[PDB]
Amino acid sequence: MSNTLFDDIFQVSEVDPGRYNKVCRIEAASTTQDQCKLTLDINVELFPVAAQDSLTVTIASSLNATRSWRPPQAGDRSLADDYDYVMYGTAYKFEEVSKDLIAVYYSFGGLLMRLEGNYRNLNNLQENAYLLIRR
Amino acid sequence: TLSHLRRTNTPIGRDGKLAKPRQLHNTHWGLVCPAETPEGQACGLVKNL
Amino acid sequence: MIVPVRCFSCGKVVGDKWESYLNLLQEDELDEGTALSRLGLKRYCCRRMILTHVDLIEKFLRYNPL
Amino acid sequence: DESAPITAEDSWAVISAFFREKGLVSQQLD
Amino acid sequence: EGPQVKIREASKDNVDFILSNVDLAMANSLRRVMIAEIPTLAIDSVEVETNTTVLADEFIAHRLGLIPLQSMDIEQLEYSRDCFCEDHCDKCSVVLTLQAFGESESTTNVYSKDLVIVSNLMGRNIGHPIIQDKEGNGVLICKLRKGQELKLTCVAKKGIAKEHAKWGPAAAIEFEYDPWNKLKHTDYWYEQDSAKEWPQSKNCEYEDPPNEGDPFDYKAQADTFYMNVESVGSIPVDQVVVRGIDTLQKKVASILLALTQM
Amino acid sequence: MNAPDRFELFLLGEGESKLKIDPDTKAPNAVVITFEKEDHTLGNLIRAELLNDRKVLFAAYKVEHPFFARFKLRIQTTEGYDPKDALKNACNSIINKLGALKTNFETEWNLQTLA
Amino acid sequence: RGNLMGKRVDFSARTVISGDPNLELDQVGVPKSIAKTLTYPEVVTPYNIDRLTQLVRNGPNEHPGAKYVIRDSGDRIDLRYSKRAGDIQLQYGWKVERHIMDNDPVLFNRQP
Amino acid sequence: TTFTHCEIHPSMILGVAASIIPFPDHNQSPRNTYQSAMGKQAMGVFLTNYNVRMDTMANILYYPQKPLGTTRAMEYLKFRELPAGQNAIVAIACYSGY
Amino acid sequence: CAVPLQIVSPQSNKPCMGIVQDTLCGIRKLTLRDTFIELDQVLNMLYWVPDWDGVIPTPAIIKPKPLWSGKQILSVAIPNGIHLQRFDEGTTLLSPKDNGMLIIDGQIIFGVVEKKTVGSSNGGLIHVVTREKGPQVCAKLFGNIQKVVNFWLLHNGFSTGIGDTIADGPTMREITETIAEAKKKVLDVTKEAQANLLTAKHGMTLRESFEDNVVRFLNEARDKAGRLAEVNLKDLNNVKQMVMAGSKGSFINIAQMSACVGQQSVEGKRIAFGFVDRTLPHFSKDDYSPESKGFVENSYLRGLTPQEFFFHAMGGREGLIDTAVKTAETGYIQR
Amino acid sequence: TNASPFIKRDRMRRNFLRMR
Amino acid sequence: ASRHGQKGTIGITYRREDMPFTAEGIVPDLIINPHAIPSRMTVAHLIECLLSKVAALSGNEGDASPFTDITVEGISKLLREHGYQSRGFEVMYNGHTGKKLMAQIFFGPTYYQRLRHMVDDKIHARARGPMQVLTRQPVEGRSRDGG
Ligand SMILES: [Zn+2]
Ligand SMILES: [Zn+2]
Repeated sequence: MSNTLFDDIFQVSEVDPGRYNKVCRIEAASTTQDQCKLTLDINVELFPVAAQDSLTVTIASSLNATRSWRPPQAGDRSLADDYDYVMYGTAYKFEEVSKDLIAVYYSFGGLLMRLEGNYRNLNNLQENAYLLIRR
Repeated sequence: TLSHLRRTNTPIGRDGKLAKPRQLHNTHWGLVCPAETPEGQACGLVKNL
Repeated sequence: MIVPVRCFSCGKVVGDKWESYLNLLQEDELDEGTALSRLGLKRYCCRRMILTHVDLIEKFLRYNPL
Repeated sequence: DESAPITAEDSWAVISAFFREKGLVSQQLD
Repeated sequence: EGPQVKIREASKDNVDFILSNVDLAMANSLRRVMIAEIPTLAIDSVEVETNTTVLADEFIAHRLGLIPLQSMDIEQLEYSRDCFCEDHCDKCSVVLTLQAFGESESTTNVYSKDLVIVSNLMGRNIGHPIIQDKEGNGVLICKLRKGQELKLTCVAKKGIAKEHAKWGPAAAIEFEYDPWNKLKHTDYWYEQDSAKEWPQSKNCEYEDPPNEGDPFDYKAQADTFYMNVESVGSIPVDQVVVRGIDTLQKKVASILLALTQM
Repeated sequence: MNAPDRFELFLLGEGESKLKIDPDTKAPNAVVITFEKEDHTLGNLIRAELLNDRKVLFAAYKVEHPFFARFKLRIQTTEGYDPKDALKNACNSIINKLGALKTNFETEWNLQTLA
Repeated sequence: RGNLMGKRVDFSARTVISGDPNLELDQVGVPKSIAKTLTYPEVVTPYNIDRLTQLVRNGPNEHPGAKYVIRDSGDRIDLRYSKRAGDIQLQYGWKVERHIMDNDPVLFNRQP
Repeated sequence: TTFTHCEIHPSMILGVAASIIPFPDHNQSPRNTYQSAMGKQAMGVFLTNYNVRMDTMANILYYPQKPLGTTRAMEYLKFRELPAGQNAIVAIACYSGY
Repeated sequence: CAVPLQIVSPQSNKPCMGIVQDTLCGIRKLTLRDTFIELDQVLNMLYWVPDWDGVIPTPAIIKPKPLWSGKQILSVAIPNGIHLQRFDEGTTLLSPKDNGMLIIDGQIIFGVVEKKTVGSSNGGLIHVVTREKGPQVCAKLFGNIQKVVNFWLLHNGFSTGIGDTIADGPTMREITETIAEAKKKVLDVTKEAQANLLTAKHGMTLRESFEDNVVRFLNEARDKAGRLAEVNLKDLNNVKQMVMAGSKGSFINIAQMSACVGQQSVEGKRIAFGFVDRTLPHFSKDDYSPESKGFVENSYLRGLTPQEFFFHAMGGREGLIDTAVKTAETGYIQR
Repeated sequence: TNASPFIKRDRMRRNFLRMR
Repeated sequence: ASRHGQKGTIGITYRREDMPFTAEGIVPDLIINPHAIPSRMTVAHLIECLLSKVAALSGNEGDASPFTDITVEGISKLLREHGYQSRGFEVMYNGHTGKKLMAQIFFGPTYYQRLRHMVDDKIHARARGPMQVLTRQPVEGRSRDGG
């Protein structure tokens, strides 16, 4: 029941410092969907990044309203939790540009991102989501 | 005490002007302290050598 | 006045080396810094106590009451 | 030399002699 | 066995050592009990028979209050609050007498060895004044000349350090962990360089430099402590460490038995 | 003066225990305990070691105001398992660990002993 | 001016403040000597009877404390001497004076 | 280059309490004004004969220390001999309550 | 006459209450993007809020460790259903300069808490919650955010020092040459006056135009110096953190203390010819140089000359006497 | 430079005892 | 008050078991708010504290000397070679738990003094006391228990 709703390989152009010491900024393009564009905020130190790095993103609707959070309970969790960068937040706003390219801006607590793409224009997400990034 | 021995005091009146000697003047150099003034209704009246 | 007891900063026993700290000026002609070195308070927290105490009890007691 | 000029440090002795002569309450006393 | 301990240096009066395979709360509680709950004996109540000096009487009292005493057998006696009696029985307190005279032409001194044991000492090594110098002298009290008399009746009861610093044995502490910022719990202030604008720890050599380029160790945890405790000398330093351990354990055992009563 | 008295540092109050338990209604199996006449000495240690065991769920403690030598503590755990037995197990773990510390320190200071 | 549009008063306090970050806005911190000194009249109902009786038994000293009692007529019995201390039954329709227990409403001033 | 006179020292334009202000250039002038107003209300010691010299008001502390900082002038004001307050170890921290 | 219906002053058509200096500085510390927090803190603050629902918020970021933002934990203390927009000069929904403020459903999304949003203002947060929700829940709002910022600021710790004040040496010599070229242009204008060929600007007199010129040149020198000092000053400078955090001090305060003072004066004119032909008896005759009248060259930190000390005392004493007369006059007219 | 942060007096009294 | 006009009063007193403390355990005597500093513009207090610390470590007494050449650079280099921080900041610990503190603290010896307006002459309260015969109002004066 808990599924990915968008998943592709994305290639970063470069990284901005943003005069901080634990966070930075990423912007990336798809290999496949040339219409689609990615930008993303990131804890820079705890997963280091570089230019020309291929990365993979994931919607992760849930992991199969949630209750109070459980301490991670080290037994096997057959969920969408076996990548590296796992990240949870909230959507707030939908945007329509060029009459074709939909745009939504989620959040992550104190982190922001910009996302494009016009094929999945109902399959895209809705109020909150997770995120999964590999390697 | 060694402050209070060297005190000076003028009479002026009730309200007075301001360019008149309520405020300090350049002539005061080397003679009277430009900081040790009392505060409250008589600042620039009492002054200390 | 009296050199006090048990430093506010550290708290060890202070004033054992007091008249010691006296007699290392007169009959030794000894500079105070090496004099405090040999006196042996390796912190400064007690070094200041004897550095800024001023005797008053001599000027007190050289009255003759009663 | 004794006939040398006077460094800015030196004038405290002049202040010493002046106060040992006059005293602080000299105005009232005089 | 768990909390391994290693000595660095020892003397009569200060002990510096190593505490490892322990926890931060354990060390902090050890410090707190080490400054707070070590019962001893000191002078508390004073009876001025007759004063003549140029000092006043409660001044002499507060001056007296900081003189430490011998503190071996302090477990043997009992607190006056728990004692069944009233007004300082020999089981619960000791008695102090001081005498001075104005004999000489020159000024006279009073040292803290001049006070004497008065009542039943009942064989328990208690209440001698501490001498530290080469010359037999407990620290100064008051100065007299030719005409002044002091007769002091004094009573010393138990007391603890937590309500008043009179019964504090510690009067110094030292505390260090991660001298080389590997746990990275805080940065340093700098204006152009973190390194040269700060000095190295004295504890530098017992842990290696942080390898200069490895990623931030995240799952590390606090260990490898550096405790230097310098007591006043009213009671020996081993005795204050083992007794601070003893009063911490009796406190936790008391709250456990109160719980199982409940 | 008739403030509350100075025996509130360490002495027990008459007609009143060292502690009073109290059941919450906010969460399942959630209880708060009132302590008084002590401080962060016991507080920080009992919270940290009860946090270290993982069958229990959540804890924190705080002082209301420094003028009163009292503090509170809030415990819940999963079903069947009980907060009171959990913290009594925690206290046995405490007394065992420190007793090992005491005897190991004693053997270490004796094997130090100069000459 | 000094007697009609302003004058001296009763039930007054005058000290110096310190801050605190743990007390919200509608509270105020009041020292206990002042709470012993002040007073406030109440009435005797079936509702307040037991708490008021207990506070009367508490004497003029212990901090939830009483100082004066008023019966039906012009009655001012003072509790300080009061050798019949543990004996008054405190009938209805009466007035007692007590110290400031907590969350009482209280008006504040600062000059000017 | 046509002088006829020089002052003894520029520090000596001040007054009595103005001597006690440490580094009195290195602040703002109304702070010097409140300091000169404040210093008259300080306790400490006033004379030495006070065991005999009766008066209505008298305020004597216990342990008076000469200040660690000083200027040259209050040596001549005898303030080193008879000080006002004592030194302490102060902190600058917003320590969360008070 | 209780507080919670006196939150907005009727007299000033805006709320006049407010969270104030220390908690204001601490909440500016907390709201920053770059910081985070750990379990042992966030658990303790969550127990510290008195009306907490018994529910922890979710982890913001999960991967080795639960962590949270200060915005995430403050969103617990903000009660629900409250909405604000700031949108000033950056704020393109993906804020690079991180100004602005926007809250949906009582939860922080982004932005930097600052007195010009969270203190007393016309579109104040306090104004919003009092006007909408009901004017006594705001009392507990002050209690919540005050207690939370206090307890987090305890284990954080914050202070300042002289290392805030002193700055870079090349910038110091840039301040020096800026003042020097200002003095050079002043000297050029005085030479033009002394050769009697001038504009003699319309309206006022020749001397008045000369005074207007030299005052404008020296004020431009002062605030250009202050702009250079402030833009050099670092981002970990704690008093810069204080002032753009709000509560106390200003750009003028920092520049005044750190670079220069500017010419002290009484009633607009600079320090008058008290003695004959000159200002003070310590210079040669008949001068209008910035030293002569006494434009203040130095900052606080390097010290003063006694002449500048004297002029500083002059301007201060003028401020004190005007205050001590105006208080009696304003009391009479108010009554 | 020496810049004179602190100064001595009786050492100079002695230097003038040898000078005179 | 200070030697620069920092009057006020005393909030509370704790004890050393939760006072902030350093590596050498030099517990403070008193702690105030930094927000006095960038509003009252009192640099002279800070330079007094720094010179006081270098005087305490040196053994020499200090100097103020209103119009002279003693600078922060000479003070900094002297205290630096005495083996501390070049400006007066300091590593410091939590009072309660003893975790590391984020910022650092300018902290050291300074000269204070005691005023006259103590609290016991100013605490005053009254209810239903003496009457003035001219006006039937509460009488004046803290001495005769006024209002
Ligand atoms: Zn010490
Ligand atoms: Zn007994």
